[PDB]
Amino acid sequence: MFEVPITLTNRKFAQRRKLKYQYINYISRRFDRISKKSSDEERKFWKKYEKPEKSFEIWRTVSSQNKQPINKQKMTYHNFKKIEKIPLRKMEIPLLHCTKENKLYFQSISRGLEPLKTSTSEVRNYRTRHIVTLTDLLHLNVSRHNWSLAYKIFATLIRIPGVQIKSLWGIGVEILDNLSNSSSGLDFLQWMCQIYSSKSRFVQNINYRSIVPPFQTGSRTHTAKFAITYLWSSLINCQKSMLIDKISEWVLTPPFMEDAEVWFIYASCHLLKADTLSRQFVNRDIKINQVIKHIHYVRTFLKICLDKGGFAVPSRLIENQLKSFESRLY
Amino acid sequence: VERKVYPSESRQRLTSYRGKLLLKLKWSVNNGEENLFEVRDCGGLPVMLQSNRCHLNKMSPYELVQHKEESDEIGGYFIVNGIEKLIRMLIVQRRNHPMAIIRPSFANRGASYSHYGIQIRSVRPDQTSQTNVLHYLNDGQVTFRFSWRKNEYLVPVVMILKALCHTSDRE
Amino acid sequence: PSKVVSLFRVLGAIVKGATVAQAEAFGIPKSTAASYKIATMKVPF
Amino acid sequence: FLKSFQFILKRQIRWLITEMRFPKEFEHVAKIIWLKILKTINDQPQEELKLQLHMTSTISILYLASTHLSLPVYTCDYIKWICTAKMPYFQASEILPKSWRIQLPNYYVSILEGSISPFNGQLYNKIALTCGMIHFKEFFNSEISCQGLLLKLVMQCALPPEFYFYTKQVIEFEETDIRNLTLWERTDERHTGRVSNHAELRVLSYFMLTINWMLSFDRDRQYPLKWILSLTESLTQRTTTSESIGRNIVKVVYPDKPTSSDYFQWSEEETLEFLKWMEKQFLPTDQKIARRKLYKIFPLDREANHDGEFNDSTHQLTFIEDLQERYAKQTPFFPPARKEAIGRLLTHIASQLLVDFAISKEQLKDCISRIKNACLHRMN
Amino acid sequence: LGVGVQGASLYCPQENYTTKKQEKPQWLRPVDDTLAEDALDLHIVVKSLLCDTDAFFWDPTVANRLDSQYIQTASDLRNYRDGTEIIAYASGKTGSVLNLTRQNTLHLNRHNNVTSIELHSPIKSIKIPGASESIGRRSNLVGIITENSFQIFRIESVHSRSCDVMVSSSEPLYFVEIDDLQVVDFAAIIDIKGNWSIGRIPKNFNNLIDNLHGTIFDPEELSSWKRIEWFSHFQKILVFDRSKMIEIDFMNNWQTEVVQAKAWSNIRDYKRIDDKNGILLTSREIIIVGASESNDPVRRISWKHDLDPDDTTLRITVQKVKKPDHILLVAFVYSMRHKRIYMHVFSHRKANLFQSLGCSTVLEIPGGTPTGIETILTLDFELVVDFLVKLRNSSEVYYYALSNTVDHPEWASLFNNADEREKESIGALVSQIKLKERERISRVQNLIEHENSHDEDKYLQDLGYRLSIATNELLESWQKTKDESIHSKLKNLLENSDSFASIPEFSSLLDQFFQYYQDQDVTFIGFEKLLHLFLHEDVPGLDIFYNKLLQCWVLVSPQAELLTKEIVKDIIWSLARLEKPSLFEPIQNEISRSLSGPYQDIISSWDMDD
Amino acid sequence: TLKYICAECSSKLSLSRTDAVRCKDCGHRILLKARTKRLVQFEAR
DNA sequence: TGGAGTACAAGTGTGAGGAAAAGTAGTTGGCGGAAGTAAAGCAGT
Ligand SMILES: [Zn+2]
Repeated sequence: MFEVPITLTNRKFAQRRKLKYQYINYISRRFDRISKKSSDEERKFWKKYEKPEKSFEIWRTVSSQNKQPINKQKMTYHNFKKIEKIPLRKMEIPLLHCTKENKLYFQSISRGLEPLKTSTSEVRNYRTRHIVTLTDLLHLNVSRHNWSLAYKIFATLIRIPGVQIKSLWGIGVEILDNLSNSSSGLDFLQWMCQIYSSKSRFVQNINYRSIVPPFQTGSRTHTAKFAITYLWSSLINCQKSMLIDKISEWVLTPPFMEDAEVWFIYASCHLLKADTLSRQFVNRDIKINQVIKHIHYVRTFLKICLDKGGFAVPSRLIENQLKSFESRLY
Repeated sequence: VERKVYPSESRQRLTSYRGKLLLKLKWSVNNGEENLFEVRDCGGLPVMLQSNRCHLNKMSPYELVQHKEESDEIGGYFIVNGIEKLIRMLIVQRRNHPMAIIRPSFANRGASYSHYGIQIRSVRPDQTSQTNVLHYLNDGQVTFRFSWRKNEYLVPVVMILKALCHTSDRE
Repeated sequence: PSKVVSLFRVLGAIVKGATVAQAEAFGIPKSTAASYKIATMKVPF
Repeated sequence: FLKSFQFILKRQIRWLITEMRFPKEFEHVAKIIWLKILKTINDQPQEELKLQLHMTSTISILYLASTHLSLPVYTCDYIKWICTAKMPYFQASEILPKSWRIQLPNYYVSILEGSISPFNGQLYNKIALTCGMIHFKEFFNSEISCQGLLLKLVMQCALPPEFYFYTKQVIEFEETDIRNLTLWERTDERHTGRVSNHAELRVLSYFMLTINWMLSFDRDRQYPLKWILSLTESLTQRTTTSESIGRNIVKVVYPDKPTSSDYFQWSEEETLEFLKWMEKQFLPTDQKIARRKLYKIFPLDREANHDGEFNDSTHQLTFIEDLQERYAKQTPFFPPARKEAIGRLLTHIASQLLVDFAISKEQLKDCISRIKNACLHRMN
Repeated sequence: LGVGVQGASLYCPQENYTTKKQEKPQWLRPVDDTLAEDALDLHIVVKSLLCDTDAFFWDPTVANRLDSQYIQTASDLRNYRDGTEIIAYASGKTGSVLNLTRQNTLHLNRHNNVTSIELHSPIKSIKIPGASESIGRRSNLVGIITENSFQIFRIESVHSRSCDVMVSSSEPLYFVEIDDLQVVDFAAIIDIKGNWSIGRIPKNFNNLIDNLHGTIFDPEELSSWKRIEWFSHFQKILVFDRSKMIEIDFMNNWQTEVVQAKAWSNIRDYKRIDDKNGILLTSREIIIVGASESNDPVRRISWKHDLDPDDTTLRITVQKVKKPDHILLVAFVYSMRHKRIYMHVFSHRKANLFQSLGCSTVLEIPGGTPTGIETILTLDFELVVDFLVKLRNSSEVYYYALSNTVDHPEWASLFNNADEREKESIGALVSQIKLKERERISRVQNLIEHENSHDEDKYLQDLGYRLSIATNELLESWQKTKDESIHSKLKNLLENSDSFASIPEFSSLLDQFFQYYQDQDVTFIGFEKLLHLFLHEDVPGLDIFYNKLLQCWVLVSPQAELLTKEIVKDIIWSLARLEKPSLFEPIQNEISRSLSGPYQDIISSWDMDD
Repeated sequence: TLKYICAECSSKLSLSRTDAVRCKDCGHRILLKARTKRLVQFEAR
């Protein structure tokens, strides 16, 4: 039922998507000239679209200048019957070269119809066949709040040769939610961002299998989700353990000169320092002009957070938290 | 796995002690209608020890021993190919103050130059300097001298004094 | 086999696979006609 | 290939004698079967000979060496011994040769590791090829010990032992020369006999028609309807024996049939012993510092208070002991709604029997129909 | 308001964590993580029954075949009475017949008379719109979709003296343009495959396509799934496929693509939450609760949870739970291939502050897989929730109230033929064991009364005398006919072979028979160290093999003894493969067959290397 | 048994041929040679 | 009593289908002007 972290390849699925996106090219390029009058077959297909690499879907905000008038000239059966004839007469030749199941799969998807059989359901390799069991048992026992048993499943799941980054870091709440003889959870997140923190440019030209960016890769212009989770989890733990200078020096070491979220937590690391240093327990020389740095850091790092892209902070309340730290100072 | 390289490794290896230089550009075509921002690796420049960028910055005499250094490690030098060079301090002219030197090497320059002159050394806020010498001719004529590329140019002074702001000849 | 096909690429022949027309009278099955290449040429160059 | 396929055949037999209490002459019987196999390889013209061998072949010649020795072990007790990763059938290439592995080609080193277990009667048809290249007929006693078969099938679903002799009279009535469910041979062609010619396959269909007729045609009011509601409810039940948990493994391996996503219906303690079986899968099946560091942060045992040193007196009960609960559950012994619940017991004993013999239902819907419409033909 | 959004997107997925903190120094959990805190929440069914009546693919155009809502008619407009719960589903021969009130659980009414109105086409979509809370009432009109036409119905003036549901209709609009329509929504406003239209819905049933429309037709989205909803009542529609979400205001000339879902996900379902701002979306791999914007109602993107299943036939149903401080949202993803549900809990609060709690899943009835699940509004910390399901290959609509605190007909349709000729011909063998078991219940009973006597010891002394004679005749024939270079029965006797049942006396016979042959030419297999394949454990002795089989059939047997006493004999008279030739046999034949191979295969025929 | 010493974690390390010069506990490249029991002689002057 | 035939069930001909380790390819990152005192033949008006 759940997703499996397997780079599973089979020839019959390598055919039927090469069979599909080939036909998609011709029926589009047919529409690319009938709309005018009025080389792997997949990579050439993905040279039209931009892969999102921050999200699953490339969302575009609508209250903007992406506005467009409606094409009211609709598509009827008279136009649709002729725009698919010359592709299908040009598609009829490799349909005999594929298998009988692929030839019936393509005729099914030519008119709608969605496959009712999953590409993972007949792997039958006895190793992958146990991964499919051990992942569906993994998410099920995480769901049942059964942590001492789900720890045993994930310990045996990461040792089978072929498992991936998918199941690895996502369900590593099993260390943090355990708290019996835990590894504190945060040390596993440090493990992830040591060996998977890449600085490669996201190449976007190769067809991707078995890695999909928005939760497991870490390229430039996308700080990885386990990287920013390592930031927030080591800040909440940093507050619950009252070391703040370790993280504030640790976040100091990468300038991520692209995003805004690591600037806000680098702002928020000083704001937690300005909270704790401004107690002063009097009932007075260096403790005043120490805090006035941290007040200044927050007003700049939040300002440079706004300089970057979309990360809508409450930039009004956070100013009103620093003013209350100066009323403690006066 | 990325790790921190300490300068004791670069002494054993007989290599440099280089920190990575990152340099983000701007590709504004047509007055900034299409901006392209790319952080680019520009090689590793070598890094002075016990600076901001060395890994021995805020570090105890105990911890310098645990990282294979002298307990009172001084810093201030660069490790380049194991050889341990440093930048020599120089004496230069005081900044931003017009000195009033007389020099026989000024009459060597052109005809009717006296030995007199006012030499100023102006430095920018990025510590880059510029010298502007102000020569006295034997005609009542005063010239402004500067070296731009490696050449040396000689414009008259009331050309500049009328170019800086809107002036009368009584101001 | 692919050590042999790389020798013809200097010559300039478009070494592609066979057809179902080129399958029956050559002793090879019709389904496995992908690993079985036929190299022709083009007459101008 | 033959030097390593024999080397893995050696490691399967050496497992059996050392651990499963097999007699030492079992290896001696197996070599003549292996050596005549090589003579069939020898007879073929060496240029483009294409010898047919598969990890199913090292099971088939192991089965013939155990039914010439006339043992009660079967492919019911072979597919349970390989899906539980006991004898080196799966990933046999990865562990065993260690020097021939590097030189072997990419296809020959993929045929040795048994990636997919035998299905839809794949293991029967390899015996048919094996009984056709070498003659297991006319040299060896091709007589399946069908008395040691049904005693497992009696104790499998906790039926009364009367059905052991209710079955054999049905077998004796519909049989060739009364006894001798003879094992079939196929030297013929790439045509898989749909006659249910396999002798082991014939005994199952007799066991199906027996358990139907002895309960359906009960004029003697001996087997009541509420006993079926104390048996079908009793058989459709999960327990933690090593036969039950081992049967759960074989449900996992086969994706085609239903009752393969049966792990949703598992329990607490039945899951833990699956994970203790998982320490018998990895042992068959410069940037190693990254995995060494992660295996420190995920130690494979429990974090503390494990079940190794001081655990219990008993947790797991054995196959002799759950039947002492099953037969003590169906304690009462002394029509439209009667034949409805006879369909509740029959489809469940059928489903539990397909997973032990690696055949589909269409492999068994034929095997009922070739038996049922040959058995009424005795009277007419 | 939190801190961590993108503006374009917003996350709270499976167990990494949220990404926000205000640092509110207030001693009251000084963090506003997007995960609220509580204890567990497990869900238990309360089963009821409400009503009743290529293969590797499925067609996306079918949407629903059942519907249910608290409905309000014009009789409830005028009169003070309010609140009538109904149900409307498709059933019959081809499923072309279209047709109440909750007493204490949702049950069919007393009069049990469904208004089985007829359409001459199978029904593909049954839906009611539901009404806005800013309209005052609940609407009473149901739109339906066939393979051939489009009809609109209207529920009109149900009674209380008969509780009969009399309806009206509209003239069914057929396919003027011939393409299959997909989804209607009201809030005749339709979306055909690639193109849509606004419908002029009439009041008159005693007796159309408006002239403003549009299209979204993508040449390369090969699937046939489209979907439309009015977005927050502003005469703005959202036009879907499995690849993008197109917002269209049909009041103006304006169209904007928001979702683009081609690269790593696709759009599965979109159920409009009656919260006119907060409305849920289901892609593959993620559940998105993208709401409406406060100021300019175009599209807001709110806190989304990723979806660990991956499938091609996923659907969702959403039910609001209205509470004092907040509003919960339970979101039920299901699939047509399996029975399991997967639900997640979002909490809408006052200032557009969403949260998330955790994830859970429940099971269903072991026959069928769900194709329609439908919630009940229930007229309005121990959460209760109620809904009703409709499975595949079953037309039995059940009823489930989740609270916080396997016969196949192929086995049925095989046996019991309709031949009165062979009605007793099968019973002739059934009557044969009516004679033969009584023949054998006393033939073994003859051996029961003979207990350690000498007349049966005479039978085994003769058996120990008759074993050796026919064996030694055979042992020499293997020696006289030895040089063949090319079998063990112990059943050559024919007298009775069935006239002794006393196992410890019988155990010393075959041990003496092993003692009788100490020299060569004959070897024997074991019995106590090999019989463990039936019991899967230690077997010390063959005499206590019976002990765990006597204690295996104590209770379930008449007299419990003579059945087990002869199965043990049937094993030993089948496991008696005892006439193996000795060491002279295998060694000569292992080397003679190796002679038949060349020196090419001598090295390839070699054991014992490690 | 011939051994070396890692320059970082000070773990003793036998290094065969066709091995990269690395530590095998950490991954440190610089790797220093230990001294074994071997006779050298001096005058005590 | 007879033969029609239509089925049922058997038998023969023929290449298509699911599998994995090696290899290839496919695309990036990344590395090696404040110096004197003096002569001379050459220019200038
Ligand atoms: Zn080391």
